Amino acid sequence: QGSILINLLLKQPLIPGSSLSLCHLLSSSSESGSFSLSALREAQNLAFTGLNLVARNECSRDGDPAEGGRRAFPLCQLPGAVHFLPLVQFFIGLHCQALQDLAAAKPEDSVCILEGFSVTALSILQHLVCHSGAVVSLLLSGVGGQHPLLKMLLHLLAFSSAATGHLQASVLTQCLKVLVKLAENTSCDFLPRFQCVFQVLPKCLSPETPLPSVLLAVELLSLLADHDQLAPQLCSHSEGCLLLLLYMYITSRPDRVALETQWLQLEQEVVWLLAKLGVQNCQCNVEVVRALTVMLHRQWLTVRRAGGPPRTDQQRRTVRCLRDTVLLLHGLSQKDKLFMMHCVEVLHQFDQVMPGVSMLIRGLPDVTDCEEAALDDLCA
Amino acid sequence: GSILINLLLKQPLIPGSSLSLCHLLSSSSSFSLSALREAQNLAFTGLNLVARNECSRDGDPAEGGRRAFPLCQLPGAVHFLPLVQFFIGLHCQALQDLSVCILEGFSVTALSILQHLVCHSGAVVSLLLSGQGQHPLLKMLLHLLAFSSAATGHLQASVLTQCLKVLVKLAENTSCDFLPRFQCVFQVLPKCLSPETPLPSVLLAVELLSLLADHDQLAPQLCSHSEGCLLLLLYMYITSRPDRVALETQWLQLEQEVVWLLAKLGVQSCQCNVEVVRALTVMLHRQWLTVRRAGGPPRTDQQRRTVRCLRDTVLLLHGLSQKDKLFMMHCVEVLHQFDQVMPGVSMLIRGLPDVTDCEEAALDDL
Amino acid sequence: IFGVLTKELLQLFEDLVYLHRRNVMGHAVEWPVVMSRFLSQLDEHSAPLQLMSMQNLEFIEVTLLMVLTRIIAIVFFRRQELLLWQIGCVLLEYGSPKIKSLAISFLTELFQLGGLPAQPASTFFSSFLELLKHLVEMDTDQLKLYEEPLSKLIKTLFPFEAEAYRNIEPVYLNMLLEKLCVMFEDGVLMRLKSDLLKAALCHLLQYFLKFVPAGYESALQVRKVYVRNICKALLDVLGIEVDAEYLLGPLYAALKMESMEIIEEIQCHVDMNQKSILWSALKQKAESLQISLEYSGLKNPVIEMLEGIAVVLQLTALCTVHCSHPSVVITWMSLDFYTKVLKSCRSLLESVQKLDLEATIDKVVKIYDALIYMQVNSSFEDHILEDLCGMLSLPWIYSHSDDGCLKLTTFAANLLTLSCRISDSYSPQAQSRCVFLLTLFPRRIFLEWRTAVYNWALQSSHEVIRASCVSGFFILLQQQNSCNRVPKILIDKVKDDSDIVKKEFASILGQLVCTLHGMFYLTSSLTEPFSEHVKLAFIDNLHHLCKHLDFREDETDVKAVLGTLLNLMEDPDKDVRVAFSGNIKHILESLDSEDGFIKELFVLRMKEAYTHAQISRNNELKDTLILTTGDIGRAAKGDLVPFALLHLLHCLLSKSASVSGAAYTEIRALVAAKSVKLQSFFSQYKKPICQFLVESLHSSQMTALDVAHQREMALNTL
Ligand SMILES: [Zn+2]
Repeated sequence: QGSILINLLLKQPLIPGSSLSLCHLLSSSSESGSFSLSALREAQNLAFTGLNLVARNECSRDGDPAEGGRRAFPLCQLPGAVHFLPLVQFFIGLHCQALQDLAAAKPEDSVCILEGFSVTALSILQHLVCHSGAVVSLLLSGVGGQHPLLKMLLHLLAFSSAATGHLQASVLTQCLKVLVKLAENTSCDFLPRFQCVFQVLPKCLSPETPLPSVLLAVELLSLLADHDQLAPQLCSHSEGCLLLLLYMYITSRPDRVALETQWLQLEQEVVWLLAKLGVQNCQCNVEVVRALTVMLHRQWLTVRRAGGPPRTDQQRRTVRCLRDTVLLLHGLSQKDKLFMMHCVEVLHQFDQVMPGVSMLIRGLPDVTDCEEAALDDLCA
Repeated sequence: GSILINLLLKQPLIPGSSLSLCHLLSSSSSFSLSALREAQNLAFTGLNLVARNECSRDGDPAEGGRRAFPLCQLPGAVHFLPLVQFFIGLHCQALQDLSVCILEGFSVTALSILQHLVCHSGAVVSLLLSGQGQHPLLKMLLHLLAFSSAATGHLQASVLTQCLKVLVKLAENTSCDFLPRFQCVFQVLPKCLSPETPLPSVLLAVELLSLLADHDQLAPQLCSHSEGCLLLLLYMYITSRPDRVALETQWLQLEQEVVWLLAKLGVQSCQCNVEVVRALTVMLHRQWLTVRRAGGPPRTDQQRRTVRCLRDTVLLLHGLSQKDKLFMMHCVEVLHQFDQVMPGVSMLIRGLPDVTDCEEAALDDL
Repeated sequence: IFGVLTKELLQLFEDLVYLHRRNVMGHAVEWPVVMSRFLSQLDEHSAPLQLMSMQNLEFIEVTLLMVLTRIIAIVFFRRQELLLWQIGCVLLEYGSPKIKSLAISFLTELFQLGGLPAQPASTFFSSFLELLKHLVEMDTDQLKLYEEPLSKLIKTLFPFEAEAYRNIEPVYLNMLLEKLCVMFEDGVLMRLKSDLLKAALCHLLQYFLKFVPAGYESALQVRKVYVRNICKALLDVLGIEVDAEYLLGPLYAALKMESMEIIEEIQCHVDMNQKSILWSALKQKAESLQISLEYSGLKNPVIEMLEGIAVVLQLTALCTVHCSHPSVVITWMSLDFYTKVLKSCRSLLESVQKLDLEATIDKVVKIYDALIYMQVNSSFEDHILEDLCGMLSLPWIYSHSDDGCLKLTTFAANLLTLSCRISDSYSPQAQSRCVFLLTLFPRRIFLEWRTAVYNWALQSSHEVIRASCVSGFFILLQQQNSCNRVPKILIDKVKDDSDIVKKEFASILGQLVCTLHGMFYLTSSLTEPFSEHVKLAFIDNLHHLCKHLDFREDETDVKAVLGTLLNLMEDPDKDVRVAFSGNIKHILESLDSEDGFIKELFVLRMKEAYTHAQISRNNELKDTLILTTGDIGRAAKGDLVPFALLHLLHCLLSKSASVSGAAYTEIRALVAAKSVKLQSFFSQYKKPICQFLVESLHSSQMTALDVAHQREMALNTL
């Protein structure tokens, strides 16, 4: 009896600034071939039918815990959500061909209005898919194999892959959040469906691309990693490693006027992904050792400066990131012995980082041997 | 009610016009581009409260006493009412001024939403209970209804109906002391009955007139004037039908509402007192004709309702026979037309198994 | 392999938690339950856990959750927390007092470990709010079992810090402020035996008030609705509880917020009370406390009623100072109404039993601190301050009675007779706080008594009175005869068994240069309203003390002091050397130049540091000293920076990699401070840097005094 999705969808406009949010979608007027205007109106009417339909059904999201575990979330199948989705289909489909035309030239205003509205629709879609697993599975099923709105959203992803203007960069970060929600919702068999997103992803994580997009992209890559076939699909085997670009972004961060918090969380997400990867010749393997040395150094420096418990969530964050990074590194040493050779480049700073890290580690109560032993491997 | 949230978020209740309840919450276009955006945010807050639907649980068991079986008292409903004020009341100002159509559509949509809220919430009524000038939205509604009858516009026709229905539904559940407020509606209601006022508004009128006879202050009002009495405008509309459409299944409804009103006035215990009796005779005939030609009982529920109005008319003319004992003096003039209808319906009423022994003695009189 | 093992463990724990949830449905029972996972050939070359009573399950699940937490570091992955959080939401669904607490902690931990996904938070949030509501029905033994963990989980979910409102879903924040105001209308808060629970409710209320973006949690009007419900509950609970302190805060915060809104309302003179209707109800509560005090006389428990009145008055005074009003002005509680409360307080002090008034004196001391905050916002002219200073010394007056100060003080006569009864009940620490306020008492009122009382508290051997006196003694001395020279009695008194008295004297020195300046108006808070709930102190004090001091160049005086200060800067305590690190940069700012006498002192310090470093052979001291030498170099734009950089190069040119790394970090720091390209800052000091490197190369030649290793070393230096 949650209806969290319904409250999210119909409420104050989710988008800061522009007030275009599902609510308006439903009330959106016609003035403001295949994508007929009447079909637009009908997509609105469909999301409204779903509004009036969701509450009606009664359901248990997960029949058993294992099944709900696989998805990582229980969803009660609300027919309303599936009806909602056609509205997103129309608004996302809009302005895609218009963007294509804008680019082919060498008409924009329509593309812009439609794109703002479409980011609204993307957030709305996140919510709607999040609540009902049926609306998701519908998009998810394929011949070999994507939903039609899924193909239009792939177009949108191509726009993400493409060089991102300011507004397009924010839109792209939105798309990446959509994608992480997409993944988590997707079923294991639907991960092969997600395989197509990989080709878009390398452009998605780029020095030009904004930070929040990269945080969400690391999350999406992590979601993809669980699939056995997807996991190898990461580095290009000497062809530029794809992971290689993410860790490079973290090592040196384009878009330097950005929230430090989100930087930190992106890095922590890559840490989590590295762990999950561990559970499941390259230039990149040498390259990865550099970003992590830099990050552990940042954290250690922060600790040295700081005194007493971490009031700031940021400081507690480092304490935790430092321990996790030390753990990943201990492996960045047990994993490869050649690892240390390519690490020597940053080893000057890393060696200094290490000892005070050992100190703080031994200090923290959350710290453990499995955590301090990791550190002992790096510094000796 | 959870359904109240459904109603809230529903395709345009009003048939057509492209009305979006999502615009009743978020519409760019009293004015000045401030605090109306805030009203929209408030509608969103009500939607948030609405969704959870925690209130509409176990059939509103908390509320008790008067207004028994109260539509689950809803806090969110009270919140929706303010934006409705930005809507309905604005046109009321346009009305105060000597375009308007665009405003009228939004106003009609707002009135429909207001009707739903009033019907299904125990809060917007608590607002009526607050009291004057309190419940200022009612003052705006009353202004609109009085003006709606006065001016005959394509927008005027419906708005009258809607305001009347709101008033009526609310007055239903309210207490007697709370009906002393609705008293103000009695004065404005007189214009509504006249044919010039919308027929759909005249039917809601008949309904509210029955309700008036239910109220102690409204009764005297129904027969207070030396001339007219402020009643019998209703008696005259059933007898003479001012509608080009003149669908048969509307005049029966008017007369049947009026007959329920008369039976209710009886149970509850001028020249206007006299018109109800002759009009009841006329209706007894009218309902009689539809059934007589086809013969046998009703192949229509509305036809069964016409038969019910028939039996009620014979019984009510009997009460009217006992009433003003000197029934014959005022009856004679319409007495031929009434005598034509009475005894055949006597036979028909004897035919049906359902007819009561008390209705049967009534029948016996005539 | 490790991960496959952990995954089997996860699946087993999930089977057990699912067995619990199926017990909840009651459809089937697996007892005895043996998990499919972890069956091994070793058992029969098995014996999976077997449980037969629901509590056996509960224990198995507790153990398994402990294991999950312990591995959490390695186990947590991106979206691994999703499944764990579903499991934890189930664990919360039905919660045994202790497993419930540990699961609270666990979901909080995961929340921190990977943030909080929007969707999973709804699942757990539902059960969570349900638990909150059940609190009042719950017996203390059961609810408290997990409450503390509840409080920590709330802290994490509703951290006062930035973006904690982002973590929570806005609807969830509205629901929680709505759930809180409900408990408040219920009085459940006061009902629950544990104060920290209602305290966590107030925590959330404040978090909404100040930190959260206005309206993000809920609509502003309905948020004010919840605030008013909270005020309603608080007004009653305060009169009920013997001590309202655990509620004073939330109240004070609401008061300040209401004043903020009022000010904006006024402008596109109204009392901050009459302006806010909810604050008007708070004023009604305060007036009721005062009336009950006066009307009851002996009937009302002096301690409780006095505590309530003191809480009210403290709120009023806090607002007085913090809230600032000739178009607009803000009225405040009348000091004559204060005098009425004070007549009541004297009558109570007389009425309380000797042992009974110790609590009353404590509450009275708190009320006096509030009155002192009022005096700081606006120093009462003469007589209120007089009577106050008198009362604060009453515990000492009955003993002082036979003193020369008593003979001189104007109010001392009546104070002698009045002090005997109230003092034996006067708590020593209470009278200590009184002297803290008595020291605050200005000179104009009870001048003789105030001077003699500072002198006495210095004379008194007890530490509390002496510390109170020490606090305001610098100001006293300033006002007494001389802002420049401290008094000898205090000088002897400066030395204290408590390090904190010494740190207070550090702050006092830092304040003494201002003391030479016209004594600034003093307010206990002085800024920064207190929340409701020492060589390093020496560096802190000095940073502020030097700026006012004329020490940029001064003289031998500086030379000598700075000598002692350099000894200290190199202090055995690693933390001492640290956090004085950069205190030396603040000193470079404090110094008018980095050359000459200052440069000579720096060179002497570097020599001493080289000797100590050879002796120390301790990495921590070296880290501190490296950072300090660095900060020094960075702060300077002249010769010292290249001199420090050459010392740092010598440090870098050492077999130990750590020395070179530390010096390199300092080099990067200086380059940054310099704000020039690597090659450019090289260019500025290229001649001296390379000359020092060539002297190091000549020392390396003396060391040589094989070419192979020599050349390898030279290339590595390059
Ligand atoms: Zn690679």
